[PDB]
Order: sequence, then structure tokens, then C-alpha cells
Amino acid sequence: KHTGYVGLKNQGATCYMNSLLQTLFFTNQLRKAVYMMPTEGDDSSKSVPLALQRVFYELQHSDKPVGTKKLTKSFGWETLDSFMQHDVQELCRVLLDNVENKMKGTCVEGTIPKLFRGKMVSYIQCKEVDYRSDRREDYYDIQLSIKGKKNIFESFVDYVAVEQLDGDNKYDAGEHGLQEAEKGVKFLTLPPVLHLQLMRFMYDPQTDQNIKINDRFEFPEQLPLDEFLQKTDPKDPANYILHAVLVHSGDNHGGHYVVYLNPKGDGKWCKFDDDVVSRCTKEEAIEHNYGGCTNAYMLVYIRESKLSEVLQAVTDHDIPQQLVERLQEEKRIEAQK
Amino acid sequence: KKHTGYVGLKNQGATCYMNSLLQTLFFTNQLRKAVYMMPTEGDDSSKSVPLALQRVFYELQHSDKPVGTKKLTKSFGWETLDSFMQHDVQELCRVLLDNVENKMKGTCVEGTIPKLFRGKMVSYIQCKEVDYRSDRREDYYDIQLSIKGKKNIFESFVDYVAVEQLDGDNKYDAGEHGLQEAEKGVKFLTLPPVLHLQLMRFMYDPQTDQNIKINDRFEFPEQLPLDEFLQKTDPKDPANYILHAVLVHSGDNHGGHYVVYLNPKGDGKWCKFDDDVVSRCTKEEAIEHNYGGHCTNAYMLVYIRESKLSEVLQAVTDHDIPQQLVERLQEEKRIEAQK
Ligand SMILES: C[C@H](CC(=O)N1CCC(O)(Cn2cnc3cc(NC(=O)CCN4CCN(C)CC4)ccc3c2=O)CC1)c1ccccc1
Ligand SMILES: C[C@H](CC(=O)N1CCC(O)(Cn2cnc3cc(NC(=O)CCN4CCN(C)CC4)ccc3c2=O)CC1)c1ccccc1
Repeated sequence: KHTGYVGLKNQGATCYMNSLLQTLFFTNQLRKAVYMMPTEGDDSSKSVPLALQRVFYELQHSDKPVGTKKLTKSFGWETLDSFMQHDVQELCRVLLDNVENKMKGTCVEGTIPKLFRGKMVSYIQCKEVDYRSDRREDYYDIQLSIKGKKNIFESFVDYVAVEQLDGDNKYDAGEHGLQEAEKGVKFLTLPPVLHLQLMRFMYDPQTDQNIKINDRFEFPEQLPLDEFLQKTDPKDPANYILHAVLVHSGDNHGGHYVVYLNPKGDGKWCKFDDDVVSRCTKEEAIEHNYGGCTNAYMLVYIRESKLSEVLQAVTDHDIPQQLVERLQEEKRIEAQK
Repeated sequence: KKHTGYVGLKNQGATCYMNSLLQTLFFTNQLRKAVYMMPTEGDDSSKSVPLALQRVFYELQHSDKPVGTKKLTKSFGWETLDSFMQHDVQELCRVLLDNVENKMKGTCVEGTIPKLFRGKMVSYIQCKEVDYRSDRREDYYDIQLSIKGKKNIFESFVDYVAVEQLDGDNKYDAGEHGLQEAEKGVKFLTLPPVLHLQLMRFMYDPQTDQNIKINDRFEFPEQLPLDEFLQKTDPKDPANYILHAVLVHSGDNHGGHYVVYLNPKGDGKWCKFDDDVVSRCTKEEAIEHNYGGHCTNAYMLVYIRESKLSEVLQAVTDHDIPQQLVERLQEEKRIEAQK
């Protein structure tokens, strides 16, 4: 806590979890809303919302590394096997789903969509007849292809690349029969907080197993994404500011998991390595995780026009006395056990 | 809401200081955001002071034309000039704040108003020749500073905490000890993040048997260190305050001119709120030119604790208004627009 920030204990093999928790904790608007959830009546053990309020409260006050056994118990991932079976965004979704449901009907309903939800359109366009099918879709995160890609830009170019449906893969166009077509997707909106996973763990059919790609993949501290919007908005361009870099060293779940953050969004970075939080250079947080077996697998961008809102001050004023009293009693009981 | 980013309040009658206070409260962003959170879905559209204040704040934050207040004054019953001539500005503030504090009880944002505005003081009487003392802890949400014969805020605070001697024909009744020489005073224990200071310019004049406005020069600073006046300081959070708003009046009665000066972001970029007209102005016009000495002078100052500034003035946006609340207000503007 010589950085103002405290770490998370190393308790069992939980791989990416501690990295994701810091990331969410420093999404201040989220953190603040999580403190507003009415959990007074929740079972102290089965409730994921309460368990997240606890960890957040501990991260905001403890000068010692913060435990997470009650959190992993709440959603039932208590074994290394659980983490080996899910991608990081799947854990993220477990966490945000629980919290978003708990806020329905309250002061703070919709917080999760407001922060993380974006809109895109998937389409199929017939080339030789007049048939088009568009499908609007919501997304809370984006999976980016990196194999053969040098940087985030090429990755977005590829994401919106037009796929050709012909030969043996013609499109069933209904009344029109088998038809040559073009398929793709377009971004309609980007959310204030942009979760990008990098698809480094890829299936190798030879071994019938997944294999981490350690290839070099570059991402910027500043990400302009206007050129990937269907329509852009002057007075609110889609310029993004790197907030977190989730990093893995090695080739398997036995590897080393850390996250880098500039929590205030000011380019002053720290490395969160379970219980050890320490200042680092910008280069170590960014370019040194480009790869080429230490590298990033998930990046969090905040939209520049949103930075001051997503990262608003969250203080002890923001914790209902009721919550604080329950968390404090619970700690006293642990200290007694 | 074109030149400045901020919109005005209509001049709808003689509401005197009310528009000035509404702007002051509206730019207490932490309060605004909590006001939006209040559960007023079931409130009477016209008798609820809380709903009425969500309405004005919502209009102040979205409307491009100056904002009306008739539903608001009707909701707490101050519909004539007489209602304003009977109350000091802080009494109006307490009516608005108490209503919203009670409406927040039992909710996510219970305690917002004390958190923001409430400080702690201790008043005492101390016998000099016998071992007897009476202490009285009190909450306070605002402070009335004496200005008559005072040059600036600092001398007013010195006077506020001065020791009064009870002697001669004014000995304290010490009960079992009989009449006793004593001194009584007040000490600050804590100062709130948002400090409301009234200046006592409207003083009773013995002769005319009447209140008369005092236009004496009285200086107040952009940066206000108050640590001296605390019983116990805290090195990790000094009691340094930043000037946020200056409520001003010219003339000698309630038919005068009421204006408020703000730097809403706390960055020293000031605007003048003259009912419907909001305009950029110099720091000098907002501060030293309201010192007094025809012209407007200050009767109320709002300071914000420097350590608390980024919290009190946190961003509040349209996504801090519940969708249920927006549709109720929008459905209302549409009925108004239909006349
Ligand atoms: C060894 C550790 C394991 C680990 O700790 N993690 C956490 C990080 C981890 O989750 C990151 N990651 C990686 N590769 C992915 C591949 C996809 N693919 C798709 O989604 C398919 C897309 N298709 C949609 C359907 N369409 C019909 C066709 C297109 C998705 C997500 C990921 C993903 O989240 C991997 C596992 C390791 C590996 C590697 C790096 C860092 C640590
Ligand atoms: C003509 C207009 C009128 C007006 O529009 N206002 C609003 C602003 C207004 O309210 C500001 N204001 C607030 N509060 C006051 C409180 C006191 N004293 C106390 O209440 C403490 C009594 N204690 C003394 C010590 N004792 C041990 C215990 C009892 C005196 C004067 C003022 C005062 O002037 C005045 C009225 C006008 C006048 C003047 C200026 C600006 C406009």
C-alpha cells in the first residue's frame, strides 16, 4: 500500500481472476454502483453481489492483501479446473450478470449496460439478387483475432472484413435458392468501457488441444476507432485511452498472471502481482507486453470523453452505513476465528 | 445554455434570493446526483418538494431556455413576497434540504445531506472560581458570520470563537454554586465538505426599529484556511476551503437585485447568474467587487473543502437520472407544452 493501492492474496490456483478483479475495482463508476446494491437481506455465503461488495470494500480500505475465498465460493469456482474451463470474459460475465440483475428495480439499474454494452449489426447481402438480412446485436466484450495480425488496427480491419459466401458455401436465400453472398459485421456504437480479449489461445487440431500463441501483437495507448463506426459523431469521436493490460507469461494455466493499470487514467502505471503492487514504467505496462512468452491477452480501453465519469472519485461516503456495518462485523468474526 | 453551457432561471415574481440558492444547490453536483436517486415515483406531482426539485435540477441540466419555478414554490407554499420577507436565505435552504433528506431515509443515498453540509461544534460555559462546566454538542449546516466592525472573514471567525466574560451584573447562574464569574464560547470540532456562510448584513437598528442592510466593506478570500479555528487539526486533511459561490444583493430591501456568482467546476472560471441571463465574468467581478464599501455585495458564501472538491463537483450526466424519472418529467413537459 506504498502506492495507495493494495493487492489480492494468492489463494489457490485462480489464474486470471485477481487480474480481472483489480480491473473491475478500478472501474470506479461500477464500484460505486456495486456499493448501492441492496444486499442487506442476502445470504452472506451464497450471494455473489455481496461477495463483490466485500472484496471491493476490502480493496478500498485494507492495508493488507485482500482475500477472495468467499467470492470464489459464491459462484462455485473453487477448483483450478473451473478456471481451466472458462475464458476470462466468461468469468467477467458471471460477475457482471449477477451484479446487473441485483440492481434491477433500484436507483442504479442499467449501470452495467451503460458502462460495457455496445451495438453492432451482422449482415448477409446477396450479390446477384435483392435480398439482405441485418441483425442488430449487443456486445459487452469483443474477441479480437491476433494470429497473422500485427496490431489492434489490423485486428479491427479483420473483424469487419467482408466474408464471401460462394462455391460450396453459398447462402440459402430462401425463395431465391442457393445464392452467392457477402457476410460481415459493423459497429454501431462503442461503450464507455471497452473490454477487448485477444485470441491467443487457439485450437491446434493436431494435438486436439489449445495452444497459446506468443506472437508479437502491438496495441496503442491511444486507440482511434471512428473509422470502424457505421456513422461517426463529431463532438464525441471514438477515441480510447488504455486503462488495463492483463498479462500472462508462459504457455499454460501454470503460468504467471499479472495486470497493469493506470487507475486514474493519467498514464501513471502500476503492476498488480497478487499481493505486490508496485509502480512501473509505461513501457513495461505496454510495449513489453507486445510478445514475440510474456504478453497481453485482454485490454481495457475507456472512451476519452467518458474518462472523468467512469473514473469519478469513489470514497467512503459512497458506502451505506448498513453495508459498512455488516462488512465490519464480518471481519471481526473472521479475526475471532 | 448557449454561450456558457449553463442555463438560467426565469424571473417569475419576487422570489428574491431563491434563484441564487437554486443555482448554488444545483452545482453541488454530489447533492444533485443524490436528488436524482430519490424514490419519488409515487409522489404527488404538485405537493412534493423532492419531486419539485428533481424537476428544476432536470430542467437546469437539459433545458436551453430559462427554467420556471412555480411548481417548486407552490410545493413548499412560498407563493407570495411575504413568505420571502419572513425568512433568511438559510431558512429556505433548510426547507429544501430537510425535505430531500427525509425523502432519502431508508434508501441507497440516506445521509447525503449531513455528509455534505453538517459540521460539529461545542458550546460551553466555564466557571472561573469553581469547578463547574457545561458543554453542549450541536450540529450545524450553516454559519452566520458577524460583519459589523469586521474587515474580512478571518476577523469574523476570530469573533465567532471569542471568549465572552460573564461577570459583574452578568454572572452565570451556577445552580448550587450561586452566581459565578464565567466565560462562555464556541469551538468548532469539524467543518463540512460544503460550507455555507451567511453574512449578517441585515441588522436590527435600534432607532428606526427595523432591520437595515449594512453595506460595510467586508473582504473574503478565494482560498480560506480554517485550521486555526478547529479544536484539533488533522495533518492528513487540512481545513482549507475553496470559494464556490457568492450570493449578492444591491438595494436596501427585498425589492432589490439578487444575483449569484459561481465557478461551477471549482477551477476559478466564474459565471454570473442573473435569473435568465448567465454570462462569463472575471474573478474580480465575482470576488473583490462584491466586497461592498449602489453596487451589489455578498450576503452568502459557499466554500468547498479542497480535499473534497473533486468529490462534491464530480461529473453528473444524463445517465445519472433514472429512466422512470426522465419519462415522468418528459410526460410533464409535454402536458405543459400542450398548455
Ligand atoms: C494458457 C492460458 C489460459 C488462460 O488463462 N486463458 C485466459 C485468457 C483467455 O481467455 C484469452 N483468450 C484467448 N483466446 C481466445 C479465443 C477465443 N475464440 C473465440 O471466441 C472464437 C471466435 N469465433 C466465434 C464463433 N465464430 C463462429 C467464429 C469466431 C475466444 C476467447 C479467447 C480468450 O478469451 C484464454 C485462456 C492463457 C492462454 C492464452 C493467453 C493467456 C493465458
Ligand atoms: C434586504 C435583503 C433581505 C434578504 O434578502 N435577506 C436574505 C439574506 C439574509 O438572510 C442574510 N442574512 C442571513 N442571516 C442573518 C442572521 C442574522 N442573525 C442571526 O440570525 C443570528 C442571531 N444570533 C446572534 C447571536 N446570539 C447570541 C444568538 C442569536 C443577522 C443577519 C442575517 C442576514 O443578513 C438577509 C435577508 C437583504 C438584506 C441584507 C443583505 C442582503 C439582502
